[PDB]
Amino acid sequence: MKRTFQPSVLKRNRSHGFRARMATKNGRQVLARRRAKGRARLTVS
Amino acid sequence: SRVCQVTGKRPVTGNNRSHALNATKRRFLPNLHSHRFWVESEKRFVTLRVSAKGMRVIDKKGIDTVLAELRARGEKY
Amino acid sequence: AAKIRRDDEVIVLTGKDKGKRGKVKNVLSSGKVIVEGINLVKKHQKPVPALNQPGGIVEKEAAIQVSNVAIFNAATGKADRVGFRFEDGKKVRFFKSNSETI
Amino acid sequence: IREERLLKVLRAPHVSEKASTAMEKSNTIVLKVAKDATKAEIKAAVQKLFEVEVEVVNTLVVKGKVKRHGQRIGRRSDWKKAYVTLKEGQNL
Amino acid sequence: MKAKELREKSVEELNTELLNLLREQFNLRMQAASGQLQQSHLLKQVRRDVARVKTLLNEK
RNA sequence: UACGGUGCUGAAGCAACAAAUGCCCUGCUUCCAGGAAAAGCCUCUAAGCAUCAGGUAACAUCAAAUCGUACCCCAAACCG
RNA sequence: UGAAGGUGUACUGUGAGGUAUGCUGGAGGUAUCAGAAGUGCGAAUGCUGACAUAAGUAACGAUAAAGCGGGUGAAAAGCCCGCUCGCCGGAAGACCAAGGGUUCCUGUCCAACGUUAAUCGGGGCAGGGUGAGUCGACCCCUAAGGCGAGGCCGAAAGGCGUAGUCGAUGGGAAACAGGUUAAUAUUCCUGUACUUGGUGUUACUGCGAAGGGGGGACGGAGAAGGCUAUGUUGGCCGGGCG
RNA sequence: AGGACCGAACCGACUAAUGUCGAAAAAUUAGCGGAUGACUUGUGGCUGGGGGUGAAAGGCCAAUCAAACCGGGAGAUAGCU
RNA sequence: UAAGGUGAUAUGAACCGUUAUAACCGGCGAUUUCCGAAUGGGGAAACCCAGUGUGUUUCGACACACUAUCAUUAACUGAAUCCAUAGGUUAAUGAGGCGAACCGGGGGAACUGAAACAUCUAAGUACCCCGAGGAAAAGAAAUCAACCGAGAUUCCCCCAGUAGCGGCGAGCGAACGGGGAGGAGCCCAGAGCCUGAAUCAGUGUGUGUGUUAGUGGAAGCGUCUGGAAAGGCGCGCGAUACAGGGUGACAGCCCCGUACACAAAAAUGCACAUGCUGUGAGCUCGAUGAGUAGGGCGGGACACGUGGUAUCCUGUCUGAAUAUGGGGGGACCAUCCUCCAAGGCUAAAUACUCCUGACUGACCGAUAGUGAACCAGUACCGUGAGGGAAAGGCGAAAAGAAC
Ligand SMILES: [K+]
Ligand SMILES: [K+]
Ligand SMILES: [K+]
Ligand SMILES: [K+]
Ligand SMILES: [K+]
Ligand SMILES: [Mg+2]
Ligand SMILES: [Mg+2]
Ligand SMILES: [Mg+2]
Ligand SMILES: [Mg+2]
Ligand SMILES: [Mg+2]
Ligand SMILES: [Mg+2]
Ligand SMILES: [Mg+2]
Ligand SMILES: [Mg+2]
Ligand SMILES: [Mg+2]
Ligand SMILES: [Mg+2]
Ligand SMILES: [Mg+2]
Ligand SMILES: [Mg+2]
Ligand SMILES: [Mg+2]
Ligand SMILES: [Mg+2]
Ligand SMILES: [Mg+2]
Ligand SMILES: [Mg+2]
Ligand SMILES: [Mg+2]
Ligand SMILES: [Mg+2]
Ligand SMILES: [Mg+2]
Ligand SMILES: [Mg+2]
Ligand SMILES: [Mg+2]
Ligand SMILES: [Mg+2]
Ligand SMILES: [Mg+2]
Ligand SMILES: [Mg+2]
Ligand SMILES: [Mg+2]
Ligand SMILES: [Mg+2]
Ligand SMILES: [Mg+2]
Ligand SMILES: [Mg+2]
Ligand SMILES: [Mg+2]
Ligand SMILES: [Mg+2]
Ligand SMILES: [Mg+2]
Ligand SMILES: [Mg+2]
Ligand SMILES: [Mg+2]
Ligand SMILES: [Mg+2]
Ligand SMILES: [Mg+2]
Ligand SMILES: [Mg+2]
Ligand SMILES: [Mg+2]
Ligand SMILES: [Mg+2]
Ligand SMILES: [Mg+2]
Ligand SMILES: [Mg+2]
Ligand SMILES: [Mg+2]
Ligand SMILES: [Mg+2]
Ligand SMILES: [Mg+2]
Ligand SMILES: [Mg+2]
Ligand SMILES: [Mg+2]
Ligand SMILES: [Mg+2]
Ligand SMILES: [Mg+2]
Ligand SMILES: [Mg+2]
Ligand SMILES: [Mg+2]
Ligand SMILES: [Mg+2]
Ligand SMILES: [Mg+2]
Ligand SMILES: [Mg+2]
Ligand SMILES: [Mg+2]
Ligand SMILES: [Mg+2]
Ligand SMILES: [Mg+2]
Ligand SMILES: [Mg+2]
Ligand SMILES: [Mg+2]
Ligand SMILES: [Mg+2]
Ligand SMILES: [Mg+2]
Ligand SMILES: [Mg+2]
Ligand SMILES: [Mg+2]
Ligand SMILES: [Mg+2]
Ligand SMILES: [Mg+2]
Ligand SMILES: [Mg+2]
Ligand SMILES: [Mg+2]
Ligand SMILES: [Mg+2]
Ligand SMILES: [Mg+2]
Ligand SMILES: [Mg+2]
Ligand SMILES: [Mg+2]
Ligand SMILES: [Mg+2]
Ligand SMILES: [Mg+2]
Ligand SMILES: [Mg+2]
Ligand SMILES: [Mg+2]
Ligand SMILES: [Mg+2]
Ligand SMILES: [Mg+2]
Ligand SMILES: [Mg+2]
Ligand SMILES: [Mg+2]
Ligand SMILES: [Mg+2]
Ligand SMILES: [Mg+2]
Ligand SMILES: [Mg+2]
Ligand SMILES: [Mg+2]
Ligand SMILES: [Mg+2]
Ligand SMILES: [Mg+2]
Ligand SMILES: [Mg+2]
Ligand SMILES: [Mg+2]
Ligand SMILES: [Mg+2]
Ligand SMILES: [Mg+2]
Ligand SMILES: [Mg+2]
Ligand SMILES: [Mg+2]
Ligand SMILES: [Mg+2]
Ligand SMILES: [Mg+2]
Ligand SMILES: [Mg+2]
Ligand SMILES: [Mg+2]
Ligand SMILES: [Mg+2]
Ligand SMILES: [Mg+2]
Ligand SMILES: [Mg+2]
Ligand SMILES: [Mg+2]
Ligand SMILES: [Mg+2]
Ligand SMILES: [Mg+2]
Ligand SMILES: [Mg+2]
Ligand SMILES: [Mg+2]
Ligand SMILES: [Mg+2]
Ligand SMILES: [Mg+2]
Ligand SMILES: [Mg+2]
Ligand SMILES: [Mg+2]
Ligand SMILES: [Mg+2]
Ligand SMILES: [Mg+2]
Ligand SMILES: [Mg+2]
Ligand SMILES: [Mg+2]
Ligand SMILES: [Mg+2]
Ligand SMILES: [Mg+2]
Ligand SMILES: [Mg+2]
Ligand SMILES: [Mg+2]
Ligand SMILES: [Mg+2]
Ligand SMILES: [Mg+2]
Ligand SMILES: [Mg+2]
Repeated sequence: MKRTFQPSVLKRNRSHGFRARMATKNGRQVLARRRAKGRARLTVS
Repeated sequence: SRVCQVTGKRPVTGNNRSHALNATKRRFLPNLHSHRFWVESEKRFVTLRVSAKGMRVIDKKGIDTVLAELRARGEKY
Repeated sequence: AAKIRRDDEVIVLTGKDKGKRGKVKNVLSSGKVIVEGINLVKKHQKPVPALNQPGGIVEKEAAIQVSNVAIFNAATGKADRVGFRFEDGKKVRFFKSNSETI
Repeated sequence: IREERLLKVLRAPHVSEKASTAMEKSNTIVLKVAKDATKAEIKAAVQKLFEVEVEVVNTLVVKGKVKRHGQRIGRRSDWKKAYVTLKEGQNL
Repeated sequence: MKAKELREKSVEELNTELLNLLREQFNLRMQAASGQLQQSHLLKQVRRDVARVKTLLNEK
């Protein structure tokens, strides 16, 4: 009966994507953490 | 930003102590203004965002002496 | 500085084939020689379609540790330890006790 | 005209049914090419290496089939195949 | 080979690169893909022999 | 006929009538709640330059690169 | 010439426990007296794993419905082909976008997966399959909005914003039938098209903007007229004489 | 002409039964209201936590709301079990 | 250095060598797709779209180079008004981002404790932000002491849970003085004779040398038991080497090693001779840091909560004297003692481990130890930030079971 997740690759990437994070101050800290934890998927792409 | 050109007076912080000593963080902004100073040497007006004490420094020394120091630090006028 | 090597008459010190002589086939990177007519293991080799397919038991010359063998002297007539020296310009090996040269 | 690099395009001649049917019955050749390799570059390569007359080159990119075994997944590499339609002077 | 290729002319050194590319590399790369080659070692040594020459034409 | 389909040949191929929520219609009538923008497209001249460069036709020739193209899509393949 | 661990037995101490030994195990163990502790668990709706219970019980996911024959194969209610029967048909049909991402198609294999069986499969394992000047994206244009040189403002981070530059859900060049593979087609092949560029010749010739003007360029409802997609009838055609 | 009328798509959710370890963490069946407008819907934007948004119920802000979620202060504190 | 190699899961294939241009390990080179500060413009990271100049070409075209913003910097142009300044082009030049703690600055909570709670505490802690460096900061007295004199900072131990502070509750809590670690001192607010002599900051350059490849590197047997000997058993035999690890059961002597002795063409990390673009000595006379010290108001820092409150920092409003002078000595004042602010630099002791080697554990031994002994920050969960598993051992050797 309709759900929270209604996927869209444009919105996904615009919202959470690498260029969306790397833009901001806190975004560049988000990546700096994932890199420190040593993850494969840094961001969705 | 609220920073005098001459003195480097910037907005320091501190408490706002009541009668009952209820501390509450506040700011102490300096008395900044825009003012046009007649530079006799170069025969033109110069705008500086100085504080009220700065004006008395410019009264004490020559505006040339202040614009010597302002140019030395790497500011603009 | 490999003491035991390719074309060398060795004798086995320890193992089921204790006191048996043979020439080395090929020493490996792991540190395990293979000597002719020594560690004969009856492998059940399967008749694989590609190439030859004998289909039966076969006595393979399995590997043995380098430390378990030793070079034969052919003078005193028993196992012997190896050294290294500089005869002329080059480096060469030699025997300990009856100190000659290979 | 662009020596050396022309040789670094054409990977292999593709073998299949669709590759066979297009040899005899439509005068073309299928072949695998380097991931870039423009339709000019492939034509120019065929015109030198195979040294035969070319009508036109059609091109498409095959995707990597995700293969798995034991435990770990494994995406195959992508690659570009080129349907090269030859002219009336042909052989291979 | 490197020592003998080091004593060669700059324009002459291209011909060997283009000879390594024209025949040899491409020919073996196709010939291997078609299934007309047991001798797969020739793919390797030629690829190194290219690199050798392409490094040796960086003298200035 | 591997019994799946391949090859061959192939007559007529009309009028009437009914008819959309399709199109003419980004039209016409009207009502007020008064109904994006900006390029391509046409046109006008500024700064310049005339034996040129440019513009208009007619023909010839060359080019049109790269990516997606399978399959599901009111669903057993998406969201639960 | 059998350690720890496991498992039994027979003694022994007031108790925590000790001692000796048959089986298993196949390599470590540790007297004594000291020293140090992650030092002893049945409970915390304790934590993790394994295994019970209800129990071979409920349920097997729409009340659209199956039946018989022949084939395949070890085996067929469920697979394949056949003849009936039934259900959807403004969908339970056929094409797109979004989103999935090989599920497509061929060969072979049923351990698991499928709420049963399985020769079948959106399951496993190999191989194959996605062809564009015209369709869509990219590209030229801009809306909402985003970013934003200088700039203004702000303890710092940063906020706003101009010139700009992005940003489609909108505007902007042109292809349709027909055929074909196991799987692609307005993309390949037969036929007939059109478009927008570049370069050369010939004959003419005032062209020229980041600038002006035109257009692009526009709501709701309503009404009628004219048409076609589409159907329907007759005619023509081939078959039929049940 | 109409926040007109009846009535499918579409939008909603009044009654009843069913279901309540469900087919389903809000549905099905039979009826039910709106259905040219204060309508509905796709795509893309903007608004962010004492903040948003709200034809106002303390409703809604990712199955969580009289102050979201994740991480940190942090082993908070517990005269209680 | 070297007789075997072509990394592993993992055999197979096809070839290179063998007293030495195989393989391997080093040093310095070349190569270094695309994204990413990303930097030609853009963008949904790993994509799209360009511009200007060079050489070539057979029309089709490629090829390599350069073009971000900003800061200091010169050059040339440049306005509203005459030169003007703003402003606009090019070359030179550095910055930009990332990484674990440590450190200096700018901001800065709350739970909690007080058996409630507002002062207070937690605490200038958590956190956020900026800026460094191998450490950083601090620093040569306008210091602190008691008529004795000490002589920059930093850290450790005391002094001392003392003196003080405090709803005088909770709590917080010094200094002087003494032991040590450690040592070090100078420039500018300028003139004479005289000048390269002390001093460092670079270049080449020397040995004592050490660092990234290394090489050598001692000495065991006969028996018995067992699948297998290092084991029991008997004589040995080396030790500047019985640290340690392997090998078919516990190895000083089978092998790796170990002490121990020697290693480097290059890249060097260094410390002394050291020619030297370049830098300034001895000594006269004279100067000795103003919108500053201090004060009024409001805050903060000092153990010190405005209190009788010294002292430092300041937002605001003010304002001295300037060596026949001024600060400090814990309200304040007078003689004595003390120092010279408002300008600067500065090594070591101290903090710290993302990281590359040794070496040790009354540390763990797969529910432990890192979340992670295993292809784990993986699978899987979540829109996202983020959360986050389970999963070790055949044997001595695959001899992994022909038929
Ligand atoms: K018609
Ligand atoms: K706390
Ligand atoms: K652009
Ligand atoms: K030795
Ligand atoms: K001064
Ligand atoms: Mg979900
Ligand atoms: Mg969005
Ligand atoms: Mg407080
Ligand atoms: Mg500046
Ligand atoms: Mg294509
Ligand atoms: Mg590939
Ligand atoms: Mg591949
Ligand atoms: Mg790959
Ligand atoms: Mg591959
Ligand atoms: Mg109309
Ligand atoms: Mg029209
Ligand atoms: Mg299709
Ligand atoms: Mg539909
Ligand atoms: Mg359908
Ligand atoms: Mg469904
Ligand atoms: Mg034990
Ligand atoms: Mg015991
Ligand atoms: Mg005991
Ligand atoms: Mg006792
Ligand atoms: Mg315990
Ligand atoms: Mg228990
Ligand atoms: Mg108990
Ligand atoms: Mg309970
Ligand atoms: Mg459990
Ligand atoms: Mg059970
Ligand atoms: Mg029952
Ligand atoms: Mg029953
Ligand atoms: Mg039942
Ligand atoms: Mg049921
Ligand atoms: Mg049923
Ligand atoms: Mg049947
Ligand atoms: Mg049935
Ligand atoms: Mg059935
Ligand atoms: Mg049937
Ligand atoms: Mg029906
Ligand atoms: Mg698959
Ligand atoms: Mg299928
Ligand atoms: Mg299949
Ligand atoms: Mg079966
Ligand atoms: Mg089954
Ligand atoms: Mg199920
Ligand atoms: Mg399948
Ligand atoms: Mg074509
Ligand atoms: Mg379109
Ligand atoms: Mg786009
Ligand atoms: Mg706007
Ligand atoms: Mg700016
Ligand atoms: Mg600029
Ligand atoms: Mg600037
Ligand atoms: Mg533009
Ligand atoms: Mg645009
Ligand atoms: Mg669109
Ligand atoms: Mg888009
Ligand atoms: Mg689009
Ligand atoms: Mg048209
Ligand atoms: Mg199809
Ligand atoms: Mg065509
Ligand atoms: Mg209208
Ligand atoms: Mg109208
Ligand atoms: Mg009829
Ligand atoms: Mg008829
Ligand atoms: Mg008839
Ligand atoms: Mg007839
Ligand atoms: Mg109505
Ligand atoms: Mg009704
Ligand atoms: Mg509602
Ligand atoms: Mg029931
Ligand atoms: Mg009804
Ligand atoms: Mg209704
Ligand atoms: Mg009604
Ligand atoms: Mg009504
Ligand atoms: Mg929306
Ligand atoms: Mg936003
Ligand atoms: Mg509302
Ligand atoms: Mg209420
Ligand atoms: Mg509620
Ligand atoms: Mg709250
Ligand atoms: Mg709450
Ligand atoms: Mg707790
Ligand atoms: Mg509490
Ligand atoms: Mg380079
Ligand atoms: Mg770029
Ligand atoms: Mg950029
Ligand atoms: Mg470049
Ligand atoms: Mg600039
Ligand atoms: Mg400038
Ligand atoms: Mg930096
Ligand atoms: Mg930074
Ligand atoms: Mg502060
Ligand atoms: Mg409090
Ligand atoms: Mg409180
Ligand atoms: Mg309490
Ligand atoms: Mg405090
Ligand atoms: Mg140090
Ligand atoms: Mg404190
Ligand atoms: Mg050695
Ligand atoms: Mg013995
Ligand atoms: Mg012995
Ligand atoms: Mg054993
Ligand atoms: Mg040396
Ligand atoms: Mg040297
Ligand atoms: Mg002074
Ligand atoms: Mg003062
Ligand atoms: Mg005072
Ligand atoms: Mg205080
Ligand atoms: Mg005083
Ligand atoms: Mg003072
Ligand atoms: Mg006093
Ligand atoms: Mg001083
Ligand atoms: Mg230092
Ligand atoms: Mg130091
Ligand atoms: Mg110990
Ligand atoms: Mg574990
Ligand atoms: Mg376990
Ligand atoms: Mg265990
Ligand atoms: Mg083992």
